[PDB]
Amino acid sequence: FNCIDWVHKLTLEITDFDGSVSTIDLGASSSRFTNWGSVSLSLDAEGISGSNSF
Amino acid sequence: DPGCSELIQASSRITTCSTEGVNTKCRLSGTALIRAGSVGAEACLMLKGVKEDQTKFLKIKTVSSELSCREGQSYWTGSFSPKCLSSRRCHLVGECHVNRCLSWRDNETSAEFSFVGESTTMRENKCFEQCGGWGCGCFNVNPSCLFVHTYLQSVRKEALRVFNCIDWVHKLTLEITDFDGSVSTIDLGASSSRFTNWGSVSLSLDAEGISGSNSFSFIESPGKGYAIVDEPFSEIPRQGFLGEIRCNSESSVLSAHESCLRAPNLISYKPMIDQLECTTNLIDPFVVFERGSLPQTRNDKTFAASKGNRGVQAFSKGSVQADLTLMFDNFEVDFVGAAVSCDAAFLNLTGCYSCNAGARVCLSITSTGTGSLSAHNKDGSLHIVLPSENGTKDQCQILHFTVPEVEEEFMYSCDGDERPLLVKGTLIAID
Amino acid sequence: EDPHLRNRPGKGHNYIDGMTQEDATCKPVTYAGACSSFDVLLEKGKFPLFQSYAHHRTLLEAVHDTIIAKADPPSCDLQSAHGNPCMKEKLVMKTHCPNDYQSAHYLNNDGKMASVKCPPKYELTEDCNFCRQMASLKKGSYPLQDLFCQSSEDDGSKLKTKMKGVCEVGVQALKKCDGQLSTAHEVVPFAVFKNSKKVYLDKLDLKTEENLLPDSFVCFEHKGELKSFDISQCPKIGGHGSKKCTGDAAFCSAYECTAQYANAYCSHANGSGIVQIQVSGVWKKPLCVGYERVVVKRELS
Repeated sequence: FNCIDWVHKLTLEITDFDGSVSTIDLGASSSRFTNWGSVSLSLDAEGISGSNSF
Repeated sequence: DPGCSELIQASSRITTCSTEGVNTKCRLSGTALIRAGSVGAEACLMLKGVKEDQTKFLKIKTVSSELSCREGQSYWTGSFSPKCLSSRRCHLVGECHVNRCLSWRDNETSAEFSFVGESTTMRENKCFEQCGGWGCGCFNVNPSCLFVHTYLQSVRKEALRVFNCIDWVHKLTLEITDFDGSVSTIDLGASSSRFTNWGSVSLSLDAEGISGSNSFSFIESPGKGYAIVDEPFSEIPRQGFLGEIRCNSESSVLSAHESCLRAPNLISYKPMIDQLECTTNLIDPFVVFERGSLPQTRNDKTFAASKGNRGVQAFSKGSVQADLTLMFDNFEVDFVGAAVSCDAAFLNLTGCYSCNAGARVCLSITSTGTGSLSAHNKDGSLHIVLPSENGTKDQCQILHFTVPEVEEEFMYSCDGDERPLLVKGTLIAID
Repeated sequence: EDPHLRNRPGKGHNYIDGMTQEDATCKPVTYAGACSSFDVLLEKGKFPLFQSYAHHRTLLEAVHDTIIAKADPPSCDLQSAHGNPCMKEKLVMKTHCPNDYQSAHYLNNDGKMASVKCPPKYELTEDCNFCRQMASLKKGSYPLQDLFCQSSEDDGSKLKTKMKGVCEVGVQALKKCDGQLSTAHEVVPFAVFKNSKKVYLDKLDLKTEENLLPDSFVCFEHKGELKSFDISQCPKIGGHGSKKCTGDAAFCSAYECTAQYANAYCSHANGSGIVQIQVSGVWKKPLCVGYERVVVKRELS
């Protein structure tokens, strides 16, 4: 396969108030679903450009 | 203390009268042109009928100067997070085939997810191929399938209406005072017209205007403040830009209704045999909303929110140059009373000299009947006309002077005999 | 949704002095009520305003509810041309008169209720001005105007028609027009308040305020043609006494539903409540806004 865009993905876990730990991920400005709300990323970091020739 | 700022004469061609039972009534039907007042002033209009006792005034109070933006293309957007639903089906079982998962339409609902029904929200149907055999939960070597029925949902609590401004309209919130005594508040911008009880009014000559505003967009929040984004308006939705998933109303965003438009292929699917993760990479409008929120300094104007109606506005620091066009659309007016006596008093004299705003005067008129007070100076160059009601009221209008130390004795008359009156006050040099 | 527009809330009586033939099948007005004065109200392509305001009263129902007073005489005759207090307002109007009808009721200027009557077996004409000779004749009247009725007791008699740009519009003559003018036969909205006159208006700004009122919930007798039943006998919220009654979602959410203990099934009115209007720039509650095709004289000079 090929890569058209490099999304800044961050492997982040969520430790709930009771003790349960849920490991999820966040990319660019994506959102997830947990047992208490919704997590999302507001600002990315860096960004590799030019990957259509690979 | 603030009073009238413009006082002109009315022509008798568009004004007639008719006596019907010892009560002569007036009939106004014509077009008049009056100068617009300054910020925080009024604009009376002295009128004379066919008799010597009818005196009706048409005051136009100016609140402030607003620089609103004219809308044209708008849409409702917001954040959305889909929910992935997976259901693996073996081959040769119901609809598990090698030709049903590849050539699968995005609008037909499979039998595995047909229990929900024909929903009215944004959704899509995808068919992903998965391996079979005994290593993944099957009894045949043929490849199985994975039915996906992912629908879009709203995770936020509010909505944003992203619009643009093709031309800044200079509006003026005016408080029109009727002849009988009713008070109406309207607004005139650029060349818009407003209907009233005595006819209609519209803005004539304009001057304050901002050109080139298509490269900036605004965000309206129902109940919260406004915002501005440094980018042109988004017409065709596409990836990699703010404006992927749009709608047409607040209900289409809070409930993610299927009536809104969206870009093709936005839910990123991660098939993992049995697991499913359908997420999107849309731009959160709340990040830019909280990043570029008002107040914002742009060029030489301070963009701020409104105070009366809804819509984005702007604050300017220049002068006010506008003309008001008064139109009488066949209005009937009567004057039962006449002209009686009454005493006047002095309150305060503010304003300026040798400027457009002039000098505002404050006079305390105390009479017992309904009429009008007439006053004039000595050489006959300045006339003062003010209404006189039953009680003590405070009135006044513009007074032109060419001296900062105004001190001239005036002569007022409520019905015929003149009375002495001395006024004074310190003005300021302003244009 | 829920075709329950035939039930008449409250009393619902369509009777007048003269039409004594439909007295047995006129009070009250149920689902099986037969009468020409009410069947033409639900017809398609004739009375659109009554179809838009189906869950509201009429003229006779407003008269029987002590809302609209009666004229003197309330029923005139169109046989002999000796003169009667009814032609002065009928000649200025222009309404269609269907075949096989003897009476024709409308709204007068004094805010009361005036009507005519044809002697048997002479019917009316095509315009309704005079009466001519005689299928089978009906046993009721025909509403000439397109008005409705409601429960309102708002005061407003010290008013006057404020329509600028016209001369003698409708019946109220504001001023003469002998010079240049242009008359026709258009429609003008009007509204009559409590003990007032026919005040005409320029534009119509109606607004129906939906609220949990007993006049906005229909109900019929439940058993194993449906018959109407009084909805005011149902209990309130959090109660299970007196005359039991059940419903669907709105009636069950507002009041209670005793299921088997109930003897009458209730429902919700498809659009009903308090109707407002914008007259003289002040929110007022009228009685029955209607239309009519009269002589409208405008001003040109």
